[PDB]
Amino acid sequence: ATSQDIINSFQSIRQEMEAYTPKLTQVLSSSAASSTITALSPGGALMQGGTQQAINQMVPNDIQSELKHLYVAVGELLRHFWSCFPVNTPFLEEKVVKMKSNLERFQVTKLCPFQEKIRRQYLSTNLVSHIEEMLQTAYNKLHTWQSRRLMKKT
Amino acid sequence: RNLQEFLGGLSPGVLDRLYGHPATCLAVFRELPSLAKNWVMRMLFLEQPLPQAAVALWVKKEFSKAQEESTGLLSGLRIWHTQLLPGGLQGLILNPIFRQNLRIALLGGGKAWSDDTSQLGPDKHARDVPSLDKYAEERWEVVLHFMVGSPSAAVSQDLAQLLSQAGLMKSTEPGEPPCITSAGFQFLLLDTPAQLWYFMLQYLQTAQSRGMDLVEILSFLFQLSFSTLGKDYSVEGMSDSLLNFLQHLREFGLVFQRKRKSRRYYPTRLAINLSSQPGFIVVETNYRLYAYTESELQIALIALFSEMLYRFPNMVVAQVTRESVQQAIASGITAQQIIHFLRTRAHPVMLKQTPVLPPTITDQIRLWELERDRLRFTEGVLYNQFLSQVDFELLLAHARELGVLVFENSAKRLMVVTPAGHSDVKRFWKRQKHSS
Repeated sequence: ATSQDIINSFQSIRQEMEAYTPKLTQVLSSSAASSTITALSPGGALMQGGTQQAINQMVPNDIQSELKHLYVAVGELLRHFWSCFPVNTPFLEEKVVKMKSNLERFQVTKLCPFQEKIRRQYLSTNLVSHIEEMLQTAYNKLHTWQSRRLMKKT
Repeated sequence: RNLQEFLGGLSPGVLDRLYGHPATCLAVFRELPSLAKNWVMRMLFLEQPLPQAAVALWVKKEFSKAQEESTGLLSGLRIWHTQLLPGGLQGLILNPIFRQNLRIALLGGGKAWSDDTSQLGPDKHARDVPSLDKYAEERWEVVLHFMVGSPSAAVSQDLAQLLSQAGLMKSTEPGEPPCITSAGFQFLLLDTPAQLWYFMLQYLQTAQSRGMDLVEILSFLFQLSFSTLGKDYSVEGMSDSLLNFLQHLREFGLVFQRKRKSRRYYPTRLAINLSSQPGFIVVETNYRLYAYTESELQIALIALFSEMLYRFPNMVVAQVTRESVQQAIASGITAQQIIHFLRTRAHPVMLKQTPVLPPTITDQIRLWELERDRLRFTEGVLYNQFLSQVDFELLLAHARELGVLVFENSAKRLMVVTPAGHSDVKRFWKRQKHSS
């Protein structure tokens, strides 16, 4: 991969480990052990105890029903979009544009008020993140397909 | 009794002195439960105490009973001591001496347990592992035959006195040989490591009479427990008393030595097994035992609870009958001991089955055991002369308070008490009427 630096490192480590002696004190230290125990203690980095502690009671079911309705709407619209894809006929070219316009209108009509409501109630859950990712993926796929269609005409 | 029970009753100073030897610490750690070992390993490299709640959060709530038992056992063994954490909290930290010795045993450091072995070169009269095993087996067979009372086996006077002090055999009159009691039969039926451990515990208990250091003896025994088989060790570096104790071990077969003044001693397999073979008994569903043994000791042990049928030069065919089991029980051997002995000596072929022994045979033996204890007899005095319930209730309450009551029946106003408390009950009854 790289230059002879890899061989130089191999020779260096071979020479270093040629004269090797076991060690006892240098293996572990009290501070390192305490830090590892704290990390492995409940609520630590590797033992994060939150894991949506009260997700069943957070974001009350009134919002949850609206979130489920938005999920169903997004799923249906994206199902129509992916059924249209791939575009093999000129008729489907305008249908995908209409689907994109409908997706944008739905986003502006619902997600923005939904985001405002979440900000007002200050919910830490990233519920909008999944919908935003799905919409961004659909938009990127449509843009890539349009670019390829333009490239094919060049 | 086991090692933990013996160590529980020792003073903190003795326990601390025991922890000064790395071999003792390893044995104590291995004697710990599975959960305790993980806690010891986690706290091995900690220079600061930990909160009690933090330790308690390691184990789940469902298994909190095991956590409590392990914590109590560790506190009793004084492996760790509670530290007054600043702010009113309680910190848990292992004993510094015990932790240091455990790290030395595991990681390394310090001087070796034995002084040296190559200073004197190879042994001129060194033996092999099979020879050492044969010597240990011969010594153990001689000891057990002397317990039986066979004239072919003769041991030292102090060894015979030790058995008398242990209660296995009683000497009714001086000069006459002692007779083995029921406790002797129970000891014989025990497993060889269990017998060795019980004998060592009795020796430790009686060592106070000789004024020998318990800590030194325990450390030497634990060092012998982890000693490699077939490797000699230096006699030098030990006190005069311990060597004498070692000489007693020479009589027990645990340690083999050519001469008393010799500087080399070879620990044997029995000494290694003290810290903790294939079995030679085949059990059949038709109440028949096939034993692959030739020594008279095993034949006698089997004939204690069974009827012998055939003795081929390398085989013993016996039948387990109701009469033989009843006779063995009358001799003082319980069915559980017989089952444990059969399981320990069970042939490796029988180990293939999911149960070591067939359930039917064990159930039949247990039922035969309950035959003797089917009838309950209680000598005593029966009171049935109660005119009124109130008078009966007061006397019954007084008898219960005295703890001499055997049986009570308020429906018929009849009671039965021990003869010893009969005088007290009569005195109480007389006083109640006279003072009325």
